[PDB]
Amino acid sequence: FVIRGDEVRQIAPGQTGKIADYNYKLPDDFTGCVIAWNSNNLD
Amino acid sequence: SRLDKVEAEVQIDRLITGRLQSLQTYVTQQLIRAAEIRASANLAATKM
Repeated sequence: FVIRGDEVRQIAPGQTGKIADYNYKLPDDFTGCVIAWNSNNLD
Repeated sequence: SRLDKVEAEVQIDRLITGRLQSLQTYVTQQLIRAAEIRASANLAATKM
């Protein structure tokens, strides 16, 4: 997916926030990896 | 209530550990005093 820079910190277990509240949330026992990078020069 | 869930879990671990080892201390003290009383009781039975 694509998110704004404001929500970048929001991707972590137990975090609140607009995306966390109503769009996308992580479990506490999430066993995985998170990768994100800027794409302003393309979008 | 007043903290993040993970930090609260870290906090609760402390209470868990403290109360658990305190219970262990009470149990050990009970064991020792039980040894005392049972030895004394058998002594009393022999006396009687």
